[PDB]
Amino acid sequence: RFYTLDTVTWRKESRGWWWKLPDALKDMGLFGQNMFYHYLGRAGYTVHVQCNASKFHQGALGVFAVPEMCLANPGEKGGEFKGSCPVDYLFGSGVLAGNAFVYPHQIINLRTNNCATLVLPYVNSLSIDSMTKHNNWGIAILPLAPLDFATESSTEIPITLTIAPMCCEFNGLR
Amino acid sequence: RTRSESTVESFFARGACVAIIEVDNDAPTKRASKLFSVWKITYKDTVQLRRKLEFFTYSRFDMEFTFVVTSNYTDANNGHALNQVYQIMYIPPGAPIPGKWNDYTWQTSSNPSVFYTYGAPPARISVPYVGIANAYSHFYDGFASLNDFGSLAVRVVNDHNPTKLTSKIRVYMKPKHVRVWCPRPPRAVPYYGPGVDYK
Amino acid sequence: RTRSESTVESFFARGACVAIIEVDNDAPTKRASKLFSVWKITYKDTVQLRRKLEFFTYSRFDMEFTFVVTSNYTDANNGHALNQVYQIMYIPPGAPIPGKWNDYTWQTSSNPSVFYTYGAPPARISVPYVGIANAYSHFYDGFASLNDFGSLAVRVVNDHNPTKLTSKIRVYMKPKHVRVWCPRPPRAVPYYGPGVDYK
Amino acid sequence: NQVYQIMYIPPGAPIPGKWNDYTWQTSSNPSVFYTYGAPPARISVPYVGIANAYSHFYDGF
Amino acid sequence: LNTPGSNQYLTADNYQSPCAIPEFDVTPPIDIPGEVRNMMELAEIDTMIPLNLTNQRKNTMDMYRVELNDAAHSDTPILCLSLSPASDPRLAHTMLGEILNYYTHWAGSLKFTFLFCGSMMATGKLLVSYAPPGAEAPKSRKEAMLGTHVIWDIGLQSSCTMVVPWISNTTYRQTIGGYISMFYQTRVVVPLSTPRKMDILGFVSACNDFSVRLLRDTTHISQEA
Amino acid sequence: LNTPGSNQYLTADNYQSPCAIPEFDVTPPIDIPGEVRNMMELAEIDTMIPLNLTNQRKNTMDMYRVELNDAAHSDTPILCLSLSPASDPRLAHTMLGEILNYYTHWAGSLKFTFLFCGSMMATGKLLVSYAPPGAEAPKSRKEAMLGTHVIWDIGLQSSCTMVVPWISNTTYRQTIGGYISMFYQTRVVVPLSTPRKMDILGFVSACNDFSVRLLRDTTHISQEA
Repeated sequence: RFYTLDTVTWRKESRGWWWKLPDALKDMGLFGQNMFYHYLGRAGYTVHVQCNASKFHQGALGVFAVPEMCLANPGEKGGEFKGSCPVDYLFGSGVLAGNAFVYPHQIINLRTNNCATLVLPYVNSLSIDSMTKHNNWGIAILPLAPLDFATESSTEIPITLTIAPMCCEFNGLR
Repeated sequence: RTRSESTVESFFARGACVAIIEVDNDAPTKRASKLFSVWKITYKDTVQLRRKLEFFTYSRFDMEFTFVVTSNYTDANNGHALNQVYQIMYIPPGAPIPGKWNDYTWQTSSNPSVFYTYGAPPARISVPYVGIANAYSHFYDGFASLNDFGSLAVRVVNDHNPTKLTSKIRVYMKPKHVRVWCPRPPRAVPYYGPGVDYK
Repeated sequence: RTRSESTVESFFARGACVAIIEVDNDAPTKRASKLFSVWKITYKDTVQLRRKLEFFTYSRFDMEFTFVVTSNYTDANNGHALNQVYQIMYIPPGAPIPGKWNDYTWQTSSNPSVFYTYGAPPARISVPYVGIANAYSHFYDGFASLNDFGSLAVRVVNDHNPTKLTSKIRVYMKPKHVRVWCPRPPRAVPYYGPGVDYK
Repeated sequence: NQVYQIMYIPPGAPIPGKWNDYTWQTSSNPSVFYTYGAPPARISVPYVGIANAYSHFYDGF
Repeated sequence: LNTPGSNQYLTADNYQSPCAIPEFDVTPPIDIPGEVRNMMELAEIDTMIPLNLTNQRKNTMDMYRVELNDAAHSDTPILCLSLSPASDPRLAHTMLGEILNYYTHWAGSLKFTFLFCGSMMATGKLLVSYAPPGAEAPKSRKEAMLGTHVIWDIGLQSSCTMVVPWISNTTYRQTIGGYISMFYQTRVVVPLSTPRKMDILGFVSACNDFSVRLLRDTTHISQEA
Repeated sequence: LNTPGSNQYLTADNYQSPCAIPEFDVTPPIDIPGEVRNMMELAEIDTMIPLNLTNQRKNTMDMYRVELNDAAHSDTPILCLSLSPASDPRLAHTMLGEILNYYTHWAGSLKFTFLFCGSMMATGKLLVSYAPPGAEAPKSRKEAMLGTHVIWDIGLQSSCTMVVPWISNTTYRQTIGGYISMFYQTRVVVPLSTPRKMDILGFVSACNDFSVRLLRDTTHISQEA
């Protein structure tokens, strides 16, 4: 099934948001219960990002799938980047944001599309590993372009993140 | 794409100095007379190799170690000394680390060791993949940067000599059969510590 | 079962130091000036090899001996000495044991011997199965722990030199073609003597 | 016994200025270590030119 | 040029050596019973577990058994075993533990066999539960019932064999994985004047899939320095 | 006779070495996603260009974009790029620049992709011109029109991709080749209250014919002496 996280709001001063997997799904119903009840597990992820923006809204969003997104565990809500709490242009690892495109990524340009999809295969140094104390994948959404809108209405654009597990395997029931 | 000299093997399999080991023989006189130092094998001591390896998340490679030993007479007029013999022992991961010159760890019951004679061609050993996982993990987000790799210890096995000698061992590590996975962007800030902290 | 690194050959065929031999050259001055010591080849001097062999009752293996010689100048300002030559002789079981430096046993009429030159690569010899029975007996209940194995003797064959030199010979024994029979439980108490006595 | 380090600097690489500088780490510069008394060191350098052939004469800028 | 590995003795070296006694009449081998090819032969042999390690029952014969009938007993684990053969003192001294002490890493399943030694007329039931790795050992009969468990009957059946599967993220784990605990089920019932102090014995052995790598030295008996 | 190359360690040497741990149970590899054979894989990946390097817009997020609608604008190059990926600061920090920093020589074509992020209702035209090597970058719209150029329409089309061909007398040139400049064509027209401060993004990547030789050391992060 598809599990929808809490909706974040895009502002004109937002520095970006980041999430960790399967950390964000630890309390997401059946999948969270299974990952909590088993010592070892393996499952892929399908990431869908929806931007509820009108035709008069400006800006771009950069969704990056970073394996082993080490930062120099909020859960469902994740965290936000810091302008000067990881640094947005340093990508949380002292690396210029321009080179962050090496990871699998999608670009959400409000003038062309309002949604994007990503396929995240299982990535780890082991065939099977614990689903609780290890973060297999990380989702980072960055404001590649500042948010702007007509001086008519609205101030915050809602952003919906939906993650659906796939190829789920579980062993070591406890 | 295509073309040689740009492959992963060509990019990574290059010899470079990674460690310097200081050893003594006898007659401390006024110094601590360190007979061994022991060095944990890691790629964090060289910025170039560290940056090359940080380009990817998971990697597999074999390590070839070359040891160059240069001896020096501390006093020019101590007298001719007998030819020095050096013992270089590879400590596998999980094995005890030597703490004394004449402890049980130097008996080479299960620790590979090579004896080098001064004037001979430099010693060379090959260490295969000694990792516990299926690939070395340069990044780990959870509760793996210390990817084992064992350690190296060098000591002097010569008898008690009145003369004072100091020897320096240069360790060169050349990766072999390098395979990489999950490309990562290059580091853009100077390194501070063994982690990913930035200032 | 199955899988490598757990076989009998892998378990037993590992190099380890089993004996240290002290030799002199000339000029006793105030010491006994031991020119030879002679060592009976046995596995009771090393606890690890002894414990490994005690796991079984009967065993067959060939012994590979590696000798590492390190010389030392007792006085730092005696002067440069000529390069030392060492004679390592293997004494087969039942052969007389040398008692003097210049006795008849050192003529190598039937005792295998190897001459080692200082600075050369360490000497290496191979001793095949020299047992009298069909297999070595680690236990014997009746009226066989001394399974022959011969003995090793090392001496200095250099002429009379005024300078004083001391050399240490490290003997490494690596069993080869190891076959075992009649498994036995591991030893649970510290060893006291060459028998099976416990306290 | 003396040990000598002979390092080949490829074209375009920095020239060493100090005994213990970074250029002597042999990160990408080929190097050979020679021990006194050993047979003389020998290395082979292939064609390292930028053009298709070495130019002994050049009339221009 | 003198480089490491040239003209130097290596511990893990392998070349041909000169023969000290060429053309020696080596005694031909004979078919001695008990020939063994691999060290894993010893790990698959059943070994009595020292189980009840106590201050009275240490370095003696009473430690190998646990009395199975008290007056009013309890709803607490009578005995608990940890799945760490190279670390648990109850399993370090066994044959499997001694074998594992020589190897840093290990893999494969394990086999535990329990048999009780009493009268044929004794009747009762026992609960044997296996705790998955990362889970605390049960402190009560209900907690043991909540997980994987079997019912052992005291009667015609006198032995119970359980196999612990290989559950680890890595292929091999260090010799530095769950719990096995037993609980009373209903009671132990004996007829007229039948002894009410029968005893049980535990055995541990390795399975056919057992394997080890990276041979190391042993801890027991070390004086050389 | 002692000669160089004999009994001496060579940095670019290649022979067989003695095995420190013979018969070691090496863990078999697994199909880890993202296997890469050659370093040229990273050079073909699009990388955002730091474009507008300014004192306010340095080491930050605003540098990656250039505002595309001023009040009265100008007939001057809004942005200019030099075909020196290993020398231009706007391209040295990109993935292609980092890859080229490790190699003295380089060859092959280059790919530049430009996309602007604004409203769907914004309409306009832009002029993108490529200056041949050895020619000064145009200082006006007419000068850009005199050379190779394309017309980029602001509207349904939102991305423009241009490929710079390999133009060099030698097979490989040192990492120590023309200019790319953009010009306003007519104007930027927006409807009622539509934001007039939309932004553009630039990307640079290598083509399939890219190749490098004579690997060297990198300049970034050097403290060892």
